[PDB]
Amino acid sequence: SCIQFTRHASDVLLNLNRLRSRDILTDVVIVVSREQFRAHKTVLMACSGLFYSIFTDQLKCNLSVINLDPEINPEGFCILLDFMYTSRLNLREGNIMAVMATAMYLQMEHVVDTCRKFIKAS
Amino acid sequence: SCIQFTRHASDVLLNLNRLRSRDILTDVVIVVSREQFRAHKTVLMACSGLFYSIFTDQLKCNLSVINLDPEINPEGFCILLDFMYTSRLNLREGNIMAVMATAMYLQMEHVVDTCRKFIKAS
Amino acid sequence: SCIQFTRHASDVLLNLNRLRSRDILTDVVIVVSREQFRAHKTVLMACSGLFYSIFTDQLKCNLSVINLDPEINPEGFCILLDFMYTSRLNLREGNIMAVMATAMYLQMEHVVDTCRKFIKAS
Amino acid sequence: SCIQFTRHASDVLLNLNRLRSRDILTDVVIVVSREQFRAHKTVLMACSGLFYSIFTDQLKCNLSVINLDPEINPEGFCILLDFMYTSRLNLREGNIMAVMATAMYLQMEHVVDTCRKFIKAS
Amino acid sequence: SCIQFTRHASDVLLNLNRLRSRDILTDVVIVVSREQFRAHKTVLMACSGLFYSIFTDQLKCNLSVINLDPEINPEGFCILLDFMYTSRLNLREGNIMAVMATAMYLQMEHVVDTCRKFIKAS
Amino acid sequence: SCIQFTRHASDVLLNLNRLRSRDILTDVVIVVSREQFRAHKTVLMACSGLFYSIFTDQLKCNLSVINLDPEINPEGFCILLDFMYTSRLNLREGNIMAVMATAMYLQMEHVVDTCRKFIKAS
Amino acid sequence: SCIQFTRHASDVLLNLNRLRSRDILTDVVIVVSREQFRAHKTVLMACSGLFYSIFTDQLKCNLSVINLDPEINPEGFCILLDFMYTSRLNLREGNIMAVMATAMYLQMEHVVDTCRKFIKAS
Amino acid sequence: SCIQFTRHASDVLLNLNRLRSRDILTDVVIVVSREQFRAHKTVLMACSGLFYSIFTDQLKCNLSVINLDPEINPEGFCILLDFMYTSRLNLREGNIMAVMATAMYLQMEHVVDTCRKFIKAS
Ligand SMILES: CNC(=O)COc1cc2cc(Nc3nc(N4C[C@H](C)C[C@H](C)C4)ncc3Cl)ccc2n(C)c1=O
Ligand SMILES: CNC(=O)COc1cc2cc(Nc3nc(N4C[C@H](C)C[C@H](C)C4)ncc3Cl)ccc2n(C)c1=O
Ligand SMILES: CNC(=O)COc1cc2cc(Nc3nc(N4C[C@H](C)C[C@H](C)C4)ncc3Cl)ccc2n(C)c1=O
Ligand SMILES: CNC(=O)COc1cc2cc(Nc3nc(N4C[C@H](C)C[C@H](C)C4)ncc3Cl)ccc2n(C)c1=O
Ligand SMILES: CNC(=O)COc1cc2cc(Nc3nc(N4C[C@H](C)C[C@H](C)C4)ncc3Cl)ccc2n(C)c1=O
Ligand SMILES: CNC(=O)COc1cc2cc(Nc3nc(N4C[C@H](C)C[C@H](C)C4)ncc3Cl)ccc2n(C)c1=O
Ligand SMILES: CNC(=O)COc1cc2cc(Nc3nc(N4C[C@H](C)C[C@H](C)C4)ncc3Cl)ccc2n(C)c1=O
Ligand SMILES: CNC(=O)COc1cc2cc(Nc3nc(N4C[C@H](C)C[C@H](C)C4)ncc3Cl)ccc2n(C)c1=O
Repeated sequence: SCIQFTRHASDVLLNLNRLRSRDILTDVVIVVSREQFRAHKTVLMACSGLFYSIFTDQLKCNLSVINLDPEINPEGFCILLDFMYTSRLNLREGNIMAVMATAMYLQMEHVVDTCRKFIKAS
Repeated sequence: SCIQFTRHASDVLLNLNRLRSRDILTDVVIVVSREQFRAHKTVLMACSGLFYSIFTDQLKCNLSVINLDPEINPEGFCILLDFMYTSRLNLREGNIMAVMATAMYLQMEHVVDTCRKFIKAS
Repeated sequence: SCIQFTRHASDVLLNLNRLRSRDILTDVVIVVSREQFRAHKTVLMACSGLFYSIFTDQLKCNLSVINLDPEINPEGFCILLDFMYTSRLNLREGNIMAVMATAMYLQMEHVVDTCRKFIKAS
Repeated sequence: SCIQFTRHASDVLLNLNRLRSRDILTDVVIVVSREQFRAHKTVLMACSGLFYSIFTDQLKCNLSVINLDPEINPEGFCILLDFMYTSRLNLREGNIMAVMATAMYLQMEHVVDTCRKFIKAS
Repeated sequence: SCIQFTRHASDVLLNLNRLRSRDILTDVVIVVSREQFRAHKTVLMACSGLFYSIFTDQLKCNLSVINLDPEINPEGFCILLDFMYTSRLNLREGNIMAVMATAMYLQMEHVVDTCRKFIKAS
Repeated sequence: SCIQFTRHASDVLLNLNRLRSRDILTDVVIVVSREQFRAHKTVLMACSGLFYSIFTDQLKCNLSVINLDPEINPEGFCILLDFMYTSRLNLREGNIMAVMATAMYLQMEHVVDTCRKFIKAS
Repeated sequence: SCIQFTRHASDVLLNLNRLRSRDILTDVVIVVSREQFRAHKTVLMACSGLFYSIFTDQLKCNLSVINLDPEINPEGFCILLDFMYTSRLNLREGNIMAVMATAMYLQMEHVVDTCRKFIKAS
Repeated sequence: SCIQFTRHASDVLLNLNRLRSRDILTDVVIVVSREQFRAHKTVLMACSGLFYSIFTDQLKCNLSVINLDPEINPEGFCILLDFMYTSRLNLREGNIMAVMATAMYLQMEHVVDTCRKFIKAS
């Protein structure tokens, strides 16, 4: 029928991370407490339900700056943003809770499920 | 060390295709002869060298409409655009040449290589 | 007698999906909770009994907007809409139930039967 | 990965033929010489390049009546219309030429190729 | 003596199906539950004993609309109507019973006999 | 796939001939010189191009009486009418010419072709 | 001495069938259950012993309507009536018994003998 | 398919001759000069074109007495009437001309043709 490229998706994500690192076409600024994170809206929606709900709304599509609640832990967010573009989650006993709570706020069900298995195994 | 998500990249690409189908955050219009194709700039760069060279240039970053040469075969382009978001390439004896030529124009080396293996095996 | 084209139907469905992706002649908008899905009435009737019962009625034939119950899970619907145009069903343990319930609401007996075999085998 | 439905496409085409027979959602009238044929625009585009080129144009999308050249043989057209919805082509020595010429006008490359093999074998 | 045309009857039936598809001289409307089916009275009598008994009666000859019992399964009827004009019966495990029961109601002894052999072999 | 009934079409034609013999639902009177022939419009169209062209016209659909040119030989017409309902053509050296000429007038190409082969072999 | 016409009798029977089909000089109506059959008294006597015994009687000669017992199967009678005028008997496993019984009632010894050989060979 | 009775037609004609000899159901009187001949209308039409043209007319159907022109030779007529019921023509040099002329008047083309071959061979 057709031909399946097993590593295509990983190559795409890698190139997207390269563009993000170089600030190419990063159309949104995420403000967490005092920190700023530039990212691509499409990747945020693809990996986050909260960002999906926000950017799906035509009233918040064109929003250049997204101000999250100051309560969200920056370490939970930046670890998760790196994971979103790399698929590698830096989960350790010192940040597991901040990450789990942030994944809950960002509606990353599979991430929360893995934080649940993490403290279940540890 | 860390945990590898084998199917994360495919889930990301699938959600990106869902956004494209729903016209969510599609910031560019590709004009091929008389046809129009809305897509995401980041995915185009991630999968195409030509689009990478174009959108890497700060002069052509913010271009909302990209007019390709009218010589480019639309079937080669739309099959390739679907493959870019799905990783499945609809290559058949009736379109192999249009696809190979378009992949050459779009600088999709692995696609051209597979078109080479296709007619080599057929 | 005559000549059977084994791959004709798949080529037809593929071209129909290409038109849907390009919003060509999509005459209906399906409203699920807050999401909108544009599709072709004929394909919906061809693959769904509920849509068949609706569009068969001359009172609901010309309805441009179909508002489904807000209870229907969007993931069940969009996975099923893609399957309707592609014949490929993305059934995984995380969405099997939403899909089974939606196929029941949409009256997709063979889909419900396959969801039954899925959890029977898993 | 996923589950392939080998007979789904045939069931879809069969239901589409059932709707056409019952005049359900047939949005176009094809006028060939003195004869009228009601069909679905999406199926016509899916199986015909000429109808694809016509209905792809936004100026001819909403055309309810398509007047073909009076030179087109009705037997070539109706045999082909039935084949489009059934995948069964009624090709016999008495109509092969009218069908081949009509498939050429309708841009049905695989049909013309089969008419070529027909007189090549007969 | 004379000359036998082996394929004449099939050509006649095919042309009759073409007229039915084009609604030419279809003088009767069959109402099954909420569905309507236009057909030719002569073909119905030729293939059905029930319709023979009905249309043989001079009181029900000129009846333009025939209302069958709402209990008759539409899939059994439409599959059988297509078979009546095509000689091809779409009998599968999912509809065998509806077809057998409808053939019994329509008095299609050979069809019922084949439904008997179907479940006997399956 | 499905089941082919090799003798269904012959059984249908036989029952149609039985109805014609019993004057059941014969909706048209064919006037040839001084003779009258009652037949079914659908069978006439199915077997004759002239009757197809006539009854296809909505102006001549509902015509209860069809007056043919008085020049048409009645033996050519009645032999052909019997053949139309029986598939058996009574072609002999004494009537071959009247039949060939009538088949030409009625546009029965295969009949004319067989009259051509008849005098070619005799 | 004289000249024997081998095919005269068949030509006579054929013309008699043509008159019967056109209702010319058919002086009797045979009522079988709810069905009516118009035929010629002379042919009935020539081929049937029962009709011979009836029409030989001067009391039943001029009877315009002959009411047979409602028990006689119409398929046995009409197949036999066609055979009487055509010499071709449509004997199949589905009607052999109705025909044999009717030939017995009509006193068609050679027909009953052939029904005996039929089930003897089958 | 079916079974052909080679001698059925001769047995029918023989029984018809037996009825004529016994004056059973002879519904017409043919008056030739001073002679009277009782026969069956159906046999006359079956073997004679003149009688066919006469009895086909509804005005002359029910005529109990048919007065032929007094010029018609009785020997030509009675020889022909016997031949009509027996298929044996008593043609001898002393009556050939009266028979040929009568067959011409009665429109018995094959009889006239045989009278032509008779004097051609003698
Ligand atoms: C390891 N990965 C994870 O943990 C991510 O899991 C999740 C991902 C996720 C993605 C999105 N983004 C989109 N969602 C849709 N759709 C709406 C979905 C509810 C159903 C689907 C049919 C369409 N379309 C387009 C985007 Cl970009 C929305 C919500 C999401 N939620 C709630 C998740 O739990
Ligand atoms: C099955 N897949 C294929 O066939 C695709 O193969 C190809 C993909 C491809 C991707 C891009 N896109 C980006 N390229 C970079 N970089 C510049 C590259 C030359 C080297 C890399 C280090 C950075 N950054 C960011 C994007 Cl989005 C550019 C050119 C490409 N060419 C030439 C390919 O042949
Ligand atoms: C993998 N595929 C599946 O699971 C789909 O299975 C089903 C498909 C399905 C399709 C339709 N659509 C039409 N149905 C008719 N007819 C009415 C049918 C009940 C019988 C048929 C004779 C005509 N006509 C025209 C359309 Cl477009 C209606 C109901 C359906 N139901 C209930 C299914 O369960
Ligand atoms: C047995 N089957 C055959 O013989 C049919 O073969 C053919 C089918 C055919 C179908 C269409 N219809 C569509 N075509 C596109 N695309 C444009 C194509 C040139 C390339 C493709 C990528 C998109 N999109 C959507 C529809 Cl509905 C257009 C032209 C076609 N031509 C030229 C064929 O020769
Ligand atoms: C694959 N085909 C099947 O399964 C169809 O089998 C059957 C066909 C069928 C046809 C008709 N239609 C006519 N029947 C007569 N006659 C009355 C018959 C009982 C006997 C016959 C001599 C005349 N005349 C004119 C028509 Cl149009 C009536 C009843 C029938 N029954 C009961 C069947 O079982
Ligand atoms: C042994 N048989 C023969 O010799 C009969 O051959 C012929 C049969 C014949 C039948 C019809 N009747 C119909 N014709 C159509 N169509 C229009 C046709 C030209 C093409 C077809 C696609 C639709 N539809 C519905 C009827 Cl009822 C019209 C013309 C015909 N001509 C010209 C023949 O030469
Ligand atoms: C294939 N053909 C068969 O199966 C038909 O076989 C039969 C034909 C048959 C015909 C008639 N009809 C006439 N019978 C006489 N005669 C009285 C006969 C008993 C003897 C004969 C000398 C005169 N005269 C005038 C007519 Cl129209 C009477 C009875 C018949 N019986 C009993 C048959 O079994
Ligand atoms: C050895 N035999 C001969 O020589 C007899 O040949 C002839 C027999 C003959 C029979 C009849 N009788 C019928 N003719 C028709 N039809 C009208 C015919 C012209 C054509 C036919 C289709 C129907 N129907 C019903 C009867 Cl009973 C009429 C005219 C005939 N002519 C002109 C003959 O030359």
